[PDB]
Amino acid sequence: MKIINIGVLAHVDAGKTTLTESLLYNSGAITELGSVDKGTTRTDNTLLERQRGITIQTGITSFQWENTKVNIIDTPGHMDFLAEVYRSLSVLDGAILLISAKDGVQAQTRILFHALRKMGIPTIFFINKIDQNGIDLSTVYQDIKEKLSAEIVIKQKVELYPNVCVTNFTESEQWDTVIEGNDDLLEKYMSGKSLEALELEQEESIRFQNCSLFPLYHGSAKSNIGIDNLIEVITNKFYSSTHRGPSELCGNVFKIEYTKKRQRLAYIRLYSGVLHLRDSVRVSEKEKIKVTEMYTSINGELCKIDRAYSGEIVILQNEFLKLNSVLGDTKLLPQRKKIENPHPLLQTTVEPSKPEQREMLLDALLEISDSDPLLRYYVDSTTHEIILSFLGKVQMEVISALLQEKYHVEIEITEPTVIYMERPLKNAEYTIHIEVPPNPFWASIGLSVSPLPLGSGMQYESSVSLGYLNQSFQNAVMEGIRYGCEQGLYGWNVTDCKICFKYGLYYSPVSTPADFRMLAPIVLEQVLKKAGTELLEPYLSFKIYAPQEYLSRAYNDAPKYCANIVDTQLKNNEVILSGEIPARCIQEYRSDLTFFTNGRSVCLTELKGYHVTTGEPVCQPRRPNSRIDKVRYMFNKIT
Amino acid sequence: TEFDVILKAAGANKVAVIKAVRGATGLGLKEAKDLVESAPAALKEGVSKDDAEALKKALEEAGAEVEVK
Amino acid sequence: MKVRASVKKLCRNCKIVKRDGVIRVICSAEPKHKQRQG
Amino acid sequence: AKKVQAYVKLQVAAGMANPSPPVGPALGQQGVNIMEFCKAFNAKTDSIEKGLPIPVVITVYADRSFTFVTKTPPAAVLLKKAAGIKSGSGKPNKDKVGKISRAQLQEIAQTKAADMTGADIEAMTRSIEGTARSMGLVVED
Amino acid sequence: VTSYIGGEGHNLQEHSVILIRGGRVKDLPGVRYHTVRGALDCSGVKDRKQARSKYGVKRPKA
RNA sequence: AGCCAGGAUGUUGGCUUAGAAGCAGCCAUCAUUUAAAGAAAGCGUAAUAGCUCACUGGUCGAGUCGGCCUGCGCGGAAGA
Repeated sequence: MKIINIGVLAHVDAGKTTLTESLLYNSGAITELGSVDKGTTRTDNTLLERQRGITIQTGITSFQWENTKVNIIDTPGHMDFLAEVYRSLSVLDGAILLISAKDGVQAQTRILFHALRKMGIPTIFFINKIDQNGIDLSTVYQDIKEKLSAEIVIKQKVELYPNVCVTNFTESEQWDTVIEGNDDLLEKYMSGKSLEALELEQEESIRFQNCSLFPLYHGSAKSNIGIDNLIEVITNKFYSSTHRGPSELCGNVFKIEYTKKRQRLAYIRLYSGVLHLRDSVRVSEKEKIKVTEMYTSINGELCKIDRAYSGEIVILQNEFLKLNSVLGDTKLLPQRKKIENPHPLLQTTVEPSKPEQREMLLDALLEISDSDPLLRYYVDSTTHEIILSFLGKVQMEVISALLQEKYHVEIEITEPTVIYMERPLKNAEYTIHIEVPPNPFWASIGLSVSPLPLGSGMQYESSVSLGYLNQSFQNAVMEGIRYGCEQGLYGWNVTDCKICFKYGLYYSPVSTPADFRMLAPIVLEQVLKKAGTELLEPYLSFKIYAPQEYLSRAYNDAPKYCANIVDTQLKNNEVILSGEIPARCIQEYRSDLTFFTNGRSVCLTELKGYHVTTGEPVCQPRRPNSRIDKVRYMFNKIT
Repeated sequence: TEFDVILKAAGANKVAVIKAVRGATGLGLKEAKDLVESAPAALKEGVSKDDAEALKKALEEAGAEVEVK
Repeated sequence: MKVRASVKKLCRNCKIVKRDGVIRVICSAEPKHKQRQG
Repeated sequence: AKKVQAYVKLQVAAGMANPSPPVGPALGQQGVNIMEFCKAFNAKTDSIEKGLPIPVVITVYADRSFTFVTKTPPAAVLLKKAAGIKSGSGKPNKDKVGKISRAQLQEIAQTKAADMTGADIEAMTRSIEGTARSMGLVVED
Repeated sequence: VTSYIGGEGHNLQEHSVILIRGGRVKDLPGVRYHTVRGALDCSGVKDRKQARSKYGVKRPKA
């Protein structure tokens, strides 16, 4: 009834989406341009994508061949913000990796491929760009075997020349190990004697349902050879859609996009049943939501539809639609999820241009939140500086170009807050005095801050005896000490404090908890003036995994980084090491591993150990503090 | 420590045999098939006794005729 | 390449020649040590 | 007898099982497991003593583990429990840090002869004792 | 305008769209408005019990 | 002068225990096995490893190397 979804894992800029376009041409017309070199339609959709020379996000395009539906999406294999492509895995059961002719499959492709192995769903190899010099007619496929780590075998063979053989093979005698894995095919193999290719084709279909091995493929789309029959393999080999219509209807959103004329479009697949046009439907928010409009995204043009077929995917407008929201409720599926294995891929500052336009720019950032799920930001800074969770080099170019296109704002930042923490240098006596020699309030105390071990945090004790400490008086001194911990003389946050209160003279008639509480901060700044201070910085551990052959070169990175050498161990061909470097220089470390590994590099880290010390000059980030009474008295204390 | 394991007859367990074969070597299902079908066929040459006896016992478990020389 | 007025041997594998009258210091090892004039 | 492949004479006190600040990445720098220097490192160490830095051959193969024949601790560290002072040089001829005698050091020298290579003991004697001389130590002959 | 942020503590910062009702404060001259706590980007006061129709707090789920 | 050879166990040595492991800096600058080998001139290491020279065999078979003094020359040497 319906048609199975098809992926497009063009890892390392495979260009597989162009293969999707040529496939869109072969499935045509009867009325279509047939596409063209570069961009070019091919469901490029948004501006800045085809102009950029690569899609900024995965698309969609209706198609038909062999009397059946054939949805497909591409490419998202670029960079870099590939997590949306991982989101695409929920959007379809099928797959079609575009293998490079350059040293077998791209190393970036291996991550999406292993992730596909995590997906639990079927996929097939494709020998893209067969019409080119240096093609691995018998070499690159071997790289595909050594890298695939499975049991994939070619369904056809070809070499050229102008040759474009496809169905002529394949794997006589030696082929059929996948059948050997099956007890039935193993039994027929036990029987001996030659047999029809279809007879092993049944067991090949059985293992194919399990995705035990990727189907063979060959030929470049540019040569117009094998680009058609492989699509036929995609049509026949593809798993049947789970058509039913039994109800009740259910499903979930896969992705959503903010078209400029949209203004929004929430794509969703019909996991079961069907939704009648202009009819009410269940939502994850536990509120009614009528389907006012929906239509299939045909590659030549968008088109409206009265109702969605079961197993079909289609965009739909809505007043609201949270990502992965239930359309039932509810669908039940189990799969692993990840986002480039990072909480944040090196966050960078993004202060808006202009005094007022930046405030709208934050709304533009909210619009960015509306787009790809794999992004986050918040104004953690007191200055309300932005800190995007987005990571990667080209992806920043995508968000920036998007800022320059759909919006009218831009910013340039990367350093972000140092997150420095000042600590006391040494213990020293101090006192605000007594009575009013003096300044208000009359309350005063003899604070005695002392040095503490790193990472100990703030500490204090009620050395003062009752009732001079007061059952509800000394606590104001503690909260006031915390108020003085809010910023040091350098403006850095207080750390490793050991404020042992001692003296606490006061007069009853004029004494107030607020007065002593005001007095505390003066004692804190006073002790801080005598302590001498000492800068403290984060030094989170940074585990890393790189190939052993480059492992020596990575050692060269050690000298170039503030991070100390640490224990590490081998893991097969892979190598690993436990680093430990300051967060201030840690951001460039990803670029370093990215450069030294030739993109084969990988790493992870987490913040730890506030103690560290740093140089030079003990620079500090202003500033504290304002919007509170008594600060003028503190300014008076300085002179 | 240089024992040769030859395969004389797969017996009434060509299945298990084929497994032992490819398992001891790693040749393509086909290659393995042909090998056995081309009996007698040398399984291994100049291998550790322990290994030789390991496969040998495996063949016996399946019920095949092996040769140790 | 350097074209200094003085052209002493830098590395060990430096060798002095006098091609076309102009003195040169060719180094089979390091290409940076190649120099003319002098 | 195969030549240089991976064997390296480096580890601290033999009583320190499975080190990471001392050796660590240095012993597990190659494919050999970090565990290999604790379960097997004390299989020979327990027979004599602990806390003594004693070098051992680490000829790594492709066969996971490796073949080895443990040797003999350096004369330097031997001159702490057998010298009195745990220190040494810094000030060789600038000041006499310590002293032993040929009657004791020649006495200890032939013990290490299983590793030492000489035509006669006397030679190893003046050798190791001279090693003692480098530490600022002067032999009470 | 310049509305007074009531309750104890707030999530408001820099921008953040809120909601404004009438009502002076009679202590801060120039301030003639209040913020509707719990409405829009302005969350309700944390851990309130009594008079939670104001401050926007929902009935204790526990 | 060229030519396959050789150019060692502790030296992870004490040192500020983060390393200095012939070679950042220290001082010492061992002595053996020996045709010879500095506990090392340079290179290469987080530090090792590693690659060289000192030195000495043999192959080889006649003059050759480094200063001093001076003579005459070359470079340094681009203008309307």
